[PDB]
Amino acid sequence: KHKILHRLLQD
Amino acid sequence: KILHRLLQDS
Amino acid sequence: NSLALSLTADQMVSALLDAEPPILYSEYDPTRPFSEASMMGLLTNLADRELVHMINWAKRVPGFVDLTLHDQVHLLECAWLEILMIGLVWRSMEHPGKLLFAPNLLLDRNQGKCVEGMVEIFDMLLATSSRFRMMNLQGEEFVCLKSIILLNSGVYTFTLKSLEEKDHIHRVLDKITDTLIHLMAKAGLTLQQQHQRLAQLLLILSHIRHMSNKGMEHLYSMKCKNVVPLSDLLLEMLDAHRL
Amino acid sequence: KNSLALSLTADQMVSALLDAEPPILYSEYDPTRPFSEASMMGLLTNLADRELVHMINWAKRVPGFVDLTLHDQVHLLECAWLEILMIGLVWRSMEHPGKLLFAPNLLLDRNQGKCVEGMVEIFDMLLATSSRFRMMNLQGEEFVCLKSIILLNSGVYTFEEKDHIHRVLDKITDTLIHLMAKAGLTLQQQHQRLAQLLLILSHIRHMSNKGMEHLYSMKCKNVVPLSDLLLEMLDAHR
Repeated sequence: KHKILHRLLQD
Repeated sequence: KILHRLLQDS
Repeated sequence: NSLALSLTADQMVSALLDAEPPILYSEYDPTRPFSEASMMGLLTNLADRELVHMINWAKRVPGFVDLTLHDQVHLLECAWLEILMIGLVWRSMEHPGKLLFAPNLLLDRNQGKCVEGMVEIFDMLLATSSRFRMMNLQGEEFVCLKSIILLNSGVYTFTLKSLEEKDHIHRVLDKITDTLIHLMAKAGLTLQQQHQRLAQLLLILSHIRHMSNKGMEHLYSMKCKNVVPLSDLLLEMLDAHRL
Repeated sequence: KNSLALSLTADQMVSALLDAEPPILYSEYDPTRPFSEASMMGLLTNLADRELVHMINWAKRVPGFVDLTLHDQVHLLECAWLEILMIGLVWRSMEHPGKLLFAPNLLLDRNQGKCVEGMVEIFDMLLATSSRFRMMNLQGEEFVCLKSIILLNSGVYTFEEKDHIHRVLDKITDTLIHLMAKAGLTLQQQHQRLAQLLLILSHIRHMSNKGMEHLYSMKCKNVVPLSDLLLEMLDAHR
């Protein structure tokens, strides 16, 4: 799923 | 309060 | 002068073990067919009868009798479901993947999934008994944790005379902590292992609080649904958290 | 699959957590001191969204947290984010009795929490936690340990990846006892203070559950605008 949390953890 | 008197029974 | 502060470690365990409530039975009938409300009616009937034993179990807990009647009511109103859940988890410890609500009522998650919303609470209860099974929790440690829940779950939601009683509760909590360490020292654990086990046990109480908060919310929607019957004492405990 | 968090000493664990501390953020500087119900919640949810971005950077800098999978890291933050925000708020409010320090330019007492219905209940619980941390003389090295314990423990029973978390949790327990013995506490005072601190986490969990429900009702009111990130963290609890 698309989560903003995923992007913030990978960056 | 039911809990009041159940704690109060002696 | 109180008695809870003058108890030794072994005397603390003996008092908590003698005060242990019995394992009540359910009105479950395997012949009788099963509804979402029929299962919850058995669980709410069982919890109500267990509340009567818990109220008298709390009287035999050291330090609890030394408290104000209004302070006793507050602690039970905030911890009653926590204590029911840890008791259920403790009984279900020897039944992997199943919850032993009563000796005649052993339910797996698929049987417990027949009530919506209950599935999440069901898995968390199973995971708690798994964690107890991994740690090999002892009955001496369980009765300690249950008395900790009773005295700790309501101290931060309660003038100088009212703070004197609050400072007395923390002195009893420290006595139970000394008892937990005294139990772990007998089991051969090193000084490092005692602090780790003590931390591991008290961290589980955070999860039991989470299960009780979620369990209290699902019990509230059951009231408004009005399908599952709820006793007057169980309804008073529910109005204590929402208000 | 070995991690470098278990090899750190107790002092190296304290230093790694202190250098990972998030910054203290500010709120809007409008001098309109009388708050409305939407004005106060707007300032608080705006601050929570900005503080949440720094929390994610703090989480990655917690020893052992980087070793979890992306999905395990997401689960831990999703269930613990409000607790971490709350224990951070309670910590900054220690030297302000009867007041919550949301920001250096946003200090509020309990009378100002009446502007939002249902907020005065959580307000009192937060003030009560500050008093306990104040009367316990909570140190900064103990605070950073309690916050990392929340991150790793709050969602650990809702998942060998679990063993890694429990090994780091035992590491922080060694770190906490190391800090207390360093301060001169006896053996009896060490496990007693350890127990008192960990039992407060059970109440921080309670404030989070009460606050997570209050944040859900404001989503249903649609009066205070919540950010998409705050909504996704809120949706993870339902």
